[PDB]
Amino acid sequence: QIQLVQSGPELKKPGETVKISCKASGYAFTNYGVNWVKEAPGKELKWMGWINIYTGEPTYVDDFKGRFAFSLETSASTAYLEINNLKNEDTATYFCTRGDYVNWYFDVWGAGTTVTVSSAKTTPPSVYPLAPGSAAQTNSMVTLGCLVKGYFPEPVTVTWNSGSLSSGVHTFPAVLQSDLYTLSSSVTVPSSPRPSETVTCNVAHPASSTKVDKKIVPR
Amino acid sequence: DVVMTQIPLSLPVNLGDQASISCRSSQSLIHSNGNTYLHWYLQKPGQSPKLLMYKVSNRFYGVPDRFSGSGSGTDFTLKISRVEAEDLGIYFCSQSSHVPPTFGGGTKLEIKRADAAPTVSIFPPSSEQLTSGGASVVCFLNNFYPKDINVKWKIDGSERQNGVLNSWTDQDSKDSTYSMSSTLTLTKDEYERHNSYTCEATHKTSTSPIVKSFNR
Ligand SMILES: C[C@]12CCC(=O)C[C@H]1CC[C@@H]1[C@@H]2CC[C@]2(C)C(=O)CC[C@@H]12
Repeated sequence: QIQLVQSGPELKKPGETVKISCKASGYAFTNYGVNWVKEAPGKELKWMGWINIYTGEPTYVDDFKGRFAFSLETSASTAYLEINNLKNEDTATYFCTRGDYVNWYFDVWGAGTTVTVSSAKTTPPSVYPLAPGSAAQTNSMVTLGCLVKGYFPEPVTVTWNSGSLSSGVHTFPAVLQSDLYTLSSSVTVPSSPRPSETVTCNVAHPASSTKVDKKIVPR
Repeated sequence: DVVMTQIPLSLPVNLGDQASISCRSSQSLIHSNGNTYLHWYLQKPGQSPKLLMYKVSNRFYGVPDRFSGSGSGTDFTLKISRVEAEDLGIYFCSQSSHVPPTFGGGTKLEIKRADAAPTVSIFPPSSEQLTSGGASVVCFLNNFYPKDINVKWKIDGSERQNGVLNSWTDQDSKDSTYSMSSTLTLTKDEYERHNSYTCEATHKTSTSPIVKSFNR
């Protein structure tokens, strides 16, 4: 099962460095090249550069000089990218790929390594109940919500009624306002019974060992 | 360096339909050694890219009889005959004919369906938040099709610009729509010195751009 296996998710402040591993297994390492591509959120996948594994010499894409190192260890069959002295615009997932010398393509891709760079410190969420302020013209459907505010790092996990108000739910992707994360989740109940039946959202935040349950109440 | 340009960015398709993604290069992709290195990838959600086609018209292994590649010089086209649930993903195109390789922004294959309108709902900054001194107002803009929608947060007359965080869901798997949430945030104080808050939502459907307010 010819693989390029990569290390874990990494979370660093500005100014420390990172060393992603990329271990090939099941292929003559020296007959292919290892390429490192970086996917930046919303930005195109930048190829970063290639390392020729016979000769050992890197070929940096010009845009990556200085902080970006490429090194390997052929008994070990491993490839390394070390981004020295990290700065917040680098927060991307890094892929390593073997390139084929004949057709010049990347045919085996590695799983990917996320580097999150933030100066932030681990914050608990503030979970606020969002309920209709006397608001009636929905149809016979009501929409409660939970606003998960200011946490760090990701993820939180919002459920509703401990996993049983499943359809109707819509959790939105975390956007970071001001150093920290903010997210929201909504549920469309049939109003026949609400506020008659309970509706509570449940926010787990593993990185701070915080679970929060808030009953959404008409007021 | 040779900027690869795909268009569309979404391609609404009904499963069963023929689809044709297309890509354009900003230089020729004919190499001195007489060969074109335009390759196509598929990236299904949160995953690796996957070689689909090498040098314009060659399936890679696995890739089914259902896919074609063509074009020359600067223009190329990927084509799926019967599109099926297993091809939905972002298709990107890269070139290795010139140094460094470059990719194109991709076009995501999306399911086609029936225009839906936003079930808009608007909420005032609760008791708990107010006590801490902040105040977020939140509009859920839900279950609509297509994807564009424009949020206009108008607090009285003076509309706010500078405090929005809007977000987005990928196509909802179950009955294929999108939901969005705008969230305006204020300090508690500014907030208690305006009385109206309207979530003016402009989706190509309701020609009275759908407006929902609460006045403090
Ligand atoms: C195209 C090219 C681009 C950049 C370069 O200096 C060499 C050419 C030729 C070899 C290619 C390389 C890209 C990366 C490739 C694809 C590999 O990693 C193996 C063969 C390599």
